[PDB]
Amino acid sequence: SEISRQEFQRRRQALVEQMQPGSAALIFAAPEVTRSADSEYPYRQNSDFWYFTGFNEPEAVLVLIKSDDTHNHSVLFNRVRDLTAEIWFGRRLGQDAAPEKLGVDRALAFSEINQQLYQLLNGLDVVYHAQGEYAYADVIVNSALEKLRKGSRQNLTAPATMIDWRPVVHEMRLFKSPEEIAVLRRAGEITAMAHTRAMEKCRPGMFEYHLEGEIHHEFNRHGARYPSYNTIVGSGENGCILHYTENECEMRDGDLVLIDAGCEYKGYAGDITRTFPVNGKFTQAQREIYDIVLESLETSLRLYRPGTSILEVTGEVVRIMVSGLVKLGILKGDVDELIAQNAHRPFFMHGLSHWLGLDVHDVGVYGQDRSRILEPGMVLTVEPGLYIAPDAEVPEQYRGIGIRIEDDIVITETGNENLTASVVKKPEEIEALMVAARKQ
Amino acid sequence: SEISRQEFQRRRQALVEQMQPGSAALIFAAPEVTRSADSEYPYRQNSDFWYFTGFNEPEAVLVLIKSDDTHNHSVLFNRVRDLTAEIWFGRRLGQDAAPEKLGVDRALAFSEINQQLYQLLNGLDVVYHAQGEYAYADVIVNSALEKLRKGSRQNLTAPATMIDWRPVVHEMRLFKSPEEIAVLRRAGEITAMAHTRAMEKCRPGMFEYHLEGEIHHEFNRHGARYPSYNTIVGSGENGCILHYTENECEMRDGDLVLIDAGCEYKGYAGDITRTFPVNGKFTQAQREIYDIVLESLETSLRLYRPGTSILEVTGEVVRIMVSGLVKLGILKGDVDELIAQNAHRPFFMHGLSHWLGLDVHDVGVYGQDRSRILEPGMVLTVEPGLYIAPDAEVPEQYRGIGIRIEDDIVITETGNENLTASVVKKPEEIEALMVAARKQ
Amino acid sequence: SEISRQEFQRRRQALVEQMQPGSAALIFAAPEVTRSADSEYPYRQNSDFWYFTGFNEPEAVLVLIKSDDTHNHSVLFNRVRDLTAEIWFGRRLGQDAAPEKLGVDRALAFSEINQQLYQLLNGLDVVYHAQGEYAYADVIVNSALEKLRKGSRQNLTAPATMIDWRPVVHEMRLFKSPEEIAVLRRAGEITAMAHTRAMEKCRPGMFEYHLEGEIHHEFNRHGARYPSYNTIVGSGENGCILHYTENECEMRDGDLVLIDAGCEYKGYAGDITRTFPVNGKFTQAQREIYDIVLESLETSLRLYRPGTSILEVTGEVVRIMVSGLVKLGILKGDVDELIAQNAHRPFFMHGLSHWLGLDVHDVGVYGQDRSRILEPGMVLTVEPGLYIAPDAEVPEQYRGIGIRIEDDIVITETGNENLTASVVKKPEEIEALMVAARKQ
Amino acid sequence: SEISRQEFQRRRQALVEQMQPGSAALIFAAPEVTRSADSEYPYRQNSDFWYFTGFNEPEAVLVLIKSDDTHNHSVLFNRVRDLTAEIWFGRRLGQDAAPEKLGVDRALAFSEINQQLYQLLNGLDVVYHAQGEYAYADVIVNSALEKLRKGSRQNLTAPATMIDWRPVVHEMRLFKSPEEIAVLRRAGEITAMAHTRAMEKCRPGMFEYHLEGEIHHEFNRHGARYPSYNTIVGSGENGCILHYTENECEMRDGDLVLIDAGCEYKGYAGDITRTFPVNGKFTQAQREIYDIVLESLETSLRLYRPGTSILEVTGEVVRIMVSGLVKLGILKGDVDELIAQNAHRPFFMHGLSHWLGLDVHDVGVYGQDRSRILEPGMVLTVEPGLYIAPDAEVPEQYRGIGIRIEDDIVITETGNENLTASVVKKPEEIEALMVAARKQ
Ligand SMILES: [Cl-]
Ligand SMILES: [Cl-]
Ligand SMILES: [Cl-]
Ligand SMILES: [Cl-]
Ligand SMILES: [Cl-]
Ligand SMILES: [Cl-]
Ligand SMILES: [Cl-]
Ligand SMILES: [Cl-]
Ligand SMILES: [Mg+2]
Ligand SMILES: [Mg+2]
Ligand SMILES: [Mg+2]
Ligand SMILES: [Mg+2]
Ligand SMILES: [Mg+2]
Ligand SMILES: [Mg+2]
Ligand SMILES: [Mg+2]
Ligand SMILES: [Mg+2]
Repeated sequence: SEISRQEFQRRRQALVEQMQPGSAALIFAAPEVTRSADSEYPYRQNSDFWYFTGFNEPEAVLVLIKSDDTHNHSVLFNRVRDLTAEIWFGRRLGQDAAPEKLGVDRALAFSEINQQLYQLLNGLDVVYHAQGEYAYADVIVNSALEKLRKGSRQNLTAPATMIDWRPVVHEMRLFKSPEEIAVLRRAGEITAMAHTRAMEKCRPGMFEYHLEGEIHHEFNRHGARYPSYNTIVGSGENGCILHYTENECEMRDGDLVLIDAGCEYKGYAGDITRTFPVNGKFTQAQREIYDIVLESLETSLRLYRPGTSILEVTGEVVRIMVSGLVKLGILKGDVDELIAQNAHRPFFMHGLSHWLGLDVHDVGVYGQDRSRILEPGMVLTVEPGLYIAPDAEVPEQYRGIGIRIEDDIVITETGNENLTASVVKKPEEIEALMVAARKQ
Repeated sequence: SEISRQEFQRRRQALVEQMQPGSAALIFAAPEVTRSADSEYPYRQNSDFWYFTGFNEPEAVLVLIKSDDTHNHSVLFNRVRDLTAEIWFGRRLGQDAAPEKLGVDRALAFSEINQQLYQLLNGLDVVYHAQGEYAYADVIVNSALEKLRKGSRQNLTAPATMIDWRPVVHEMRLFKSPEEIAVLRRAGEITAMAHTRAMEKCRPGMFEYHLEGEIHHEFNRHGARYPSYNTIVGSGENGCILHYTENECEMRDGDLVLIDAGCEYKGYAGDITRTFPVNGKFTQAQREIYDIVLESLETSLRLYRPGTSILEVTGEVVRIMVSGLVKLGILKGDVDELIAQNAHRPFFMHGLSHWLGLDVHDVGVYGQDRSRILEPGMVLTVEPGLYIAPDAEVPEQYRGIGIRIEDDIVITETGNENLTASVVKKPEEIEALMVAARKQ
Repeated sequence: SEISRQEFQRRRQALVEQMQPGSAALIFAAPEVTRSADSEYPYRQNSDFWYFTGFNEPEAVLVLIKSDDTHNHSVLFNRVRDLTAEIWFGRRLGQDAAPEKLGVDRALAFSEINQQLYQLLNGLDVVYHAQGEYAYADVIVNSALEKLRKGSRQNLTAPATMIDWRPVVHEMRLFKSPEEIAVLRRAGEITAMAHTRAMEKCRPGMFEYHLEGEIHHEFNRHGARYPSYNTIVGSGENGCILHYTENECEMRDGDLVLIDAGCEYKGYAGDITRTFPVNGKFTQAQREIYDIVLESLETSLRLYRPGTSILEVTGEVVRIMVSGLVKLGILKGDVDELIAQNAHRPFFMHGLSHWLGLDVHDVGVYGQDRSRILEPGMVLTVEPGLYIAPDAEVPEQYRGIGIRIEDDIVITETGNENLTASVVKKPEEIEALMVAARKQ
Repeated sequence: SEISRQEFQRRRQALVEQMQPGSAALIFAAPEVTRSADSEYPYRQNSDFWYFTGFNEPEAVLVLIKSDDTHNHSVLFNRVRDLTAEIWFGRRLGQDAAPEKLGVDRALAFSEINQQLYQLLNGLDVVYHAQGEYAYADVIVNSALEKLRKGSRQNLTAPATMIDWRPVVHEMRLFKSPEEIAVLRRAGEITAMAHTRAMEKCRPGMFEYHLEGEIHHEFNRHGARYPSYNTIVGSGENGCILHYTENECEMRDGDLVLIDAGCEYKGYAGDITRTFPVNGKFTQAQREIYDIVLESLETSLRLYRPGTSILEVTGEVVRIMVSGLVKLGILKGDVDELIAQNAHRPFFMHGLSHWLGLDVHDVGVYGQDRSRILEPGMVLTVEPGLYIAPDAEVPEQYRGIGIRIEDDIVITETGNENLTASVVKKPEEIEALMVAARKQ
C-alpha cells in the first residue's frame, strides 16, 4: 500500500480548484538538518510538500499556477543533475525526468529560483504561501515580491494578496482517501507487530533501550525505516514521564514498562502505547490501575463514530477514571463533585485523542476543547492513561505506576475501525503472550 | 568504558591553563532540531560542549572564567527544574544538583543568561567564543558585549579581544587520552560485530535496508543507540555512490554489497566499511578489483606509524592501485606516467584517511594535502576504494563494481593498533563466514 | 493652509470603507535614524502613516479594525508619558490625550504592542500590512500572527489573508483633496520665492553652497523647515549631473547654474528647477540650448489636461528637442528618423514628469511608459532638460551646458494650474531680475 | 583650516604601529540612510572611517595590513567609475585615482569585496574589526572568516583573534593634533558668529524656528553646510526641555530663549548654548538664575587645566549652584547637607562637560564619574544649566525658567583656551548687543 503519482496529482488539482483565478501556490521542501559538524540527520521531507509530490529531495519548490478558471499548470524547482554531487551523495531526479516522474508540467533548476520565481508571480493577484514555516522560503518569496513591487519601469506587478494555504491544505489532510487509510492500516499492523515483539522479548535485567532496539528492527524489516517519533520505553517511575525517551534504565522484576512507539510508513505515522509487566505478571495494584485505563479505552472504542466528538468521549472517560480512583481510595469524595473539579487531572493530564497522519500529531482543526463533530475519514488516536507519581498522596501501593494504552482508529460510516487491535491489551491476553514467550 | 566526571574536569583545566588571565571561555550546547512539525530529532549534543561536560541537555552554556594566573572558576547555565516540563519531556539536572554532578563551581538558570552573562564578562580582557557555529549563541554573546560597550555610565567595560577557542580545543580532541582510546576501541568492536552480523544475514532478495536494520539492532544491543552517520548499504551499481543512503533496492544474486556503518558509543564514532558478495562468492572480476583495494589497506596498515603522514601512505596506495588497474587493462600505459597524471582518480576519488573521534570526520589540522606528521594518540580511518562506473570505458566485466574496505586505527609509539580487525576482510575469510551462515 | 484632524479622519474612513469586514489595517511609523554615533537625523514620519494621522512621533502604530460592515474603530499604539524622557528629548502625546487630539477611538502604549496586537487580530479574516517596508514592523506583525497560529489551545485564530494596502492607499494619495492642493500651492509659492532669492543673490565667486544657504533660509522663514530633497546647485559642468549635491564649487563668470530645490511644507513637496547665468547674462550658446528647454516646458504647460498623458506630452517634447538640436548641429539627420532612434537620449535622459505629494517622487501608478490618462486632482512636475557633456561630439560652444526648467502643476477640469509660475523662466525676465538685483 | 592627506596617512600609520604583526584592520564607511521612500538624508560619513581617510563616499572599506613589523600596506575598496550612476548621482573617485588622491597603496571595487577580502585575511593571526557597528559590515567580515575557516582543502586559514580597534582609535581621537584644534577653533568661531546673529535678530513674535534659520544660514555661509546636531531653540517653558527641537512656538515678550546649536566644519563639531531675553532685557528673576549659571561657567573656565578632572570641576559647580539656590529660596537648608543629598539635581540634571570632536558627544574614556585626569589636547564642553519646571515647588517667579550657557574649550599646557568666547555671555553684554540691534 502506497500513494501513487496519480493521487499526488489529484491532490494538486483539488488545491487548484480551491484557488482564485490569477494566482500561484508555493510549496517548499524541508531544509536538510545538521546532526553534528558536517553530518546531517536522515532527511525528512516537509509533510505538506510530500502530500502534493511524494518527492524526497531538498532544494525543491512546487509552484501551482492558476492562470484563470480553466487554465492551470505546475512548475517544479529541483536540484540539477550533477555528476560529482551524485557520485558522492546520491542520485537526483533532475529537470528532464521530473515532469514524467512526478506528473508536473515543467521543471527548472533550484539554483535559478531567484531569477525565475518573480517572473511566475508577475501580474498575479494572489500568492498562496505558508509564511513563517521556513526562513529560507520566506527570503525567496519576499525577494520575488520585492523585485515585482520595485519593477514598475519593467512593467512588473506584485500580487497584493497573500493567503496562507495551510488551513485549506490541513483540512484536506484531515480527511483520508481510501488509499491513505490502507497505508495507515499497514502502519498500524507494522507498529502492532513491533509492540508484540517487545512484549515477547522483555525480561527483567534488560535495558529499556533493548526494547527500543527490537521495535526499530521490526519497523525496518517491513520497510518502515524510521519511527514517526522518538520511541518511549518507560519502566517503573519512568512510566510517569509522558514522553520519556532516555530509555537508559535496567528494567526491574516487579515494575511495569510503558512502550509508546510508532513507525513511519510511506510518510504516515503509527502511534501505539502498550503497558505491561516486565516479569510477565501484573501485581494486584498494577492490575487495579490497568483495568481503569483499559475500560476507558474499550468504552472509547465502542463510542467513537460519526456525530460524536473527542470532547464528548473524553467526558465518558473522565467519569470512568474518577469512579475507579474513588473505588481504590486514590480520590476521595463524591464522583460528580470530583468530576466538576477535574480531580482526575493529577493522574490523567493529557488529551484522549489526536489526529493521526503524515504527522503523528496530525494537522486539522479540533474545535474548541476538541469539540469538532467527527466524520468518516478522520483518523485519530485513543490513549487514556493514569500516572501515579512516586510521591503522590495516595495509598502507597499505587505510587510510581504509569500506564497508558493507545490505539489508532479511523472513523467510518458505521463507527470506527481499530488499526492497531492486532497487539493485545486485555491483561489476561498480555500475561498469556508473555508466559508463552518466557517458556521459549 | 566511558569518560568520567574527572576527565571532563581535566579537559576544562587544560583549556583554562591555555587561556589568558582576565578571560572567559563560552561553550554552548546544540539547539534542538525539528524533524517535522512539533516532532524533533533525537538530541545530539554539540561535540565540543560534550567534550568539556558529558552533559546531554539543550539550553546550556559552560562559562570558564580565568580571573588571573592562579584563580579560575566555572559557571553552568542550564534549564531549571520545572514540574510540568519534566512530567512531559523528562528529568532535568537543574541548578542545585549540577555543581556536584558535573564538577562545576556554580550553576544558574538558562532563562537568566541575558541578565547574567554580561556581568561575568565585565572587565575581562578576552572572551573565547566559537563565532558562527550557532546563531542563537552569537545573539547571546553579541548582546552581552553590546551591553558592556554601551554601559560606561554603569562602569561596565567589554573585553576588546575575542579569540576562537576551536583551534586549541580541536588540537586537544586530536590527541586521545587512554580512556578515549578505550571508548573508541569499544566502538570499533561494537561496529565490527554489526558488520559481521550483516555478512552472516545477507541473502539475495533481501533489501539493502534489511542489513541496515541488522546493523542498527546490533549497535543498540551493546548500548550504542544511534549510528555516528547515516548507514550506507550500496549493492551493485549503488556501491559506486560513495555515501549512498537510500538503501532501497533488492540485493541481487551476483552483485556485491558495500556496507559503510558505524556506531556512536559514549559520543565517539566507529566507521567501518566492508564490501562482500551478496550470494557469498566473489566472481573473478569482483575478486580482481577487491584484491587491489585489500592490498592497499593491508599495506597502509603495515605503514601507519609515528613519523609518517596520510599523504605519504596515500602515495603508496596510489601506486598499488595504478599498478593493479594496469594489470587488469582498466588503465593503459606506463605506471609512473599514469601516477604523475593522477590517472587513478576516476576510480579512487576520495581521501585514504580522516581523523576519527566525537565526530566521524573528526576535528584537527591535517596540514597541506594531509601532510601532517603522525604522532601517538591520533585516531584515523584507512579506507581505500575502487569504484568502476557502469559506463566506464574499461573491460565490460568491471563496470558497476564499487568496493571500499575501511578500518579504524590508533597511532601508537610502535605503529598502530587496528580497532576494527575483528570483522574479516580477506576474501577467503569472507566467503568462509558467509558459507557457514548460509548452511545455517 | 494645512491638513486638519477631520481630514485625517476622513482618509481613515475612506480606507475602512474599502476594507473587507472582519479585518484590520496596520500602519507603522518611521523608525528614528542615526546620523552619527548617538546623534540622529531630524525625524521624518513615514508618508503613509502621516497621511492617516498628522502625528510626528516614532514608536507608533495605527490599527484600523473593521469588525463588520457597520462597525469599525481605531487604536493607536504610541509612546507613554515619561517625565525623564520628556525633560530630555521632548513632549509626548501619550495615551490620555491621543483620542481627542488625533480623533482615534483608543490609545495604548507602544511598549505593550506585542501583548496587545495579537488580541486585536484574533479571529479576523484579513490583515492589511505593507510587508517589507520596515523590518521592525514585519517582526511585530509576524510575531502576532505566529502567536495566533500556534494558539489554538487558547482558542486563538490567525487571519489567513494578508493584503498590501499600499496599492489602495497610494491611489488615494494620487488624487489630492482641495485642502491638499492648497498646501501644495503654498509649497510651490514658498519654493518659488526661494528660487527668486537665489537668482537675486547669485554673483560670480560665490560658492554653489551659498545659494543652497539662501534657499534653505527662505524655506525656513515661511515655516518649511526642511527641504523635500537634497538641494542641487550645479554650476558649469556640474549642471550636467542630474542630482549633483556636492555644491562645493566656486561659481564662475560665464557659466550657468542649475538650481533644483524644493521645500517640505506640512509634509508636502515642492520641486522647482531654474537654470540661469551666474553673471546675469546668457551667452548665445547658452540661450540657444535654453530656448529649446523653455519651448518644451511652455508647450507641455499648454498641453497638460485631463485626457492626455505624460507619454503623449513627452512625445511632443521629444520632437521639439530633436528639431532644435538639428537646427544647432548637435544632432544630424532627418528629424523623424532621429525621433525613431531616440536620438535625443544622450542629451535628455530622464522623464518629463513625476507625481508630486507627500513624497517628491510621489506614489501612484503611472501605467506602462507613463501612459496613464490624466484626471483632475493629479499633481505632477514638468521638467524638460538638456545636458551636453563636456566631451560630447557636438559643436564646441555647447559642451558642458546643463539646463533644466521644472514647474509643479495640478490637473484641473479645464487644463492645469501652475503652482510655481511666480518664479520667472523666460530668459529676458531672468536677465531683467538679475540686472535689477546686481544694481542693488 | 582643514585636515590634509598627509595627516590622514599619519593616523593610519599610528594605528599600524599599534597593531600586531600578521594582522589587518578593517574600517567601514557609513551606509546611506533613507529619509522617505526613494529619498535619502544627506550623507554623513562614519567618524572613524573619516578619521583615517577624509573620504565622503559610501560603499567603501579601508583595509590596513601589517604583514610583519617592517612591512605594511593599505587597500581601499570603493565604488567603481560608472558613467550612468555618475550622470545621475555624482562623481566617484574610482580605483585608478584613489591611491594618489587618498594616499593608499591599492584600490579595488567594492563589488568585489566578498571575492577579495578573505584573500587579504588568509593566514593572518588577528583581524581588527568594530563588531556590532554596522550589520552590513558584520555580514562581510563574518562571510570572509567563514570562507577561511571552511577552506582548509584550499589551504586557507582564518585569523583566530578579533580585536575591537575602537578603544585604541577612540583614545587617538581624544587627543587632538594642532591641525584638529585649528579646525575646531574655526568651528567655534563659525558657531559663535551664528549665535551672535541669533541674538541680534531675535524679536518677540518671531518663531523659535526663525532663529534656527538664521543660525543655519550663518553656518552655511562660512562653509559649514550642516549642523553637528539638531538645533535647539527653546523659549519660555521649552527651555526646560534639554534637547527641545520642535522649535515651533512663537517667542513671547518676557520669556527667555535658550539656543543650543553647533556647526559641523570639516567633520568637527561646535557646541554652543546661549540663553537670552526675547525682548532684550532680563527680568530680575531671570537675571538671578542666570547669574548662578554664569558664575558656574566662569569658575569652570578658570579651573579647567591639566591635572584636574570633569568630576573635580563639577563639585565646584554644584556648590555654586546649591549656594545660589539657597540664597533665592529655591532650596532650603544647610548648603553642605544639601550638597550631600545632591539637592541640585531637580534643577541641574546633566553632566557639566563632554568631549568634543568628530562627534559632538565625542569618543574617549571618561573614567568613573568622569574622574579621568585632563591632559593637553583634550577638547570638551562646559555647560552648566538650571531648569526650573513650570510646576516646581519654588517661589513662583522662577517657574518655567530654563538657562544653559555652553562654551567649547581645549586643554593646553597652561590651562585652557576658550574656542567660543567670541559670542557674549555676561548679561550686561547680551543686553547691550540686543539694544544695539533693536535700534537697527
Ligand atoms: Cl540546482
Ligand atoms: Cl495533549
Ligand atoms: Cl531555564
Ligand atoms: Cl575525502
Ligand atoms: Cl511606550
Ligand atoms: Cl526619470
Ligand atoms: Cl563598485
Ligand atoms: Cl549628561
Ligand atoms: Mg503515543
Ligand atoms: Mg499519541
Ligand atoms: Mg565510512
Ligand atoms: Mg570514513
Ligand atoms: Mg527637481
Ligand atoms: Mg522633479
Ligand atoms: Mg549643546
Ligand atoms: Mg554639549
